[PDB]
Amino acid sequence: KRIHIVAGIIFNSDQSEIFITKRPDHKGGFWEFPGGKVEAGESREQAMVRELEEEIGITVTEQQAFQHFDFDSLSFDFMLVTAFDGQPHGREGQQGGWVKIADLANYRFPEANDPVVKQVIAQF
Repeated sequence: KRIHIVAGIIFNSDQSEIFITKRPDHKGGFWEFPGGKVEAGESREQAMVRELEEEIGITVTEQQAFQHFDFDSLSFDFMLVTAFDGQPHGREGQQGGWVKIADLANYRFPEANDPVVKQVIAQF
């Protein structure tokens, strides 16, 4: 049985910074691209837009698939979020950082996100 995860690289207007979040150490301890599970009556894109509402307070208006990752069954779709309304905040009690792309390397991410962290960095 499958589960499907969407997650977001939330970009500022210059695309020099991304918004990144850390959950109350529920059970690990790491920063992550905000997201959640896609529900049975919605598309990926739909789920991500909704999730960034719940998670972070923004209304997504522009996004684009960035990278997909599969694991043995577990489906991960990362998108680019380039325009939104609202300004993002930790709406669910999490830590939120606006972090210079330069500096992204500086933070601890679960291994799942590492290739995405590096792709963001490579795509300056």
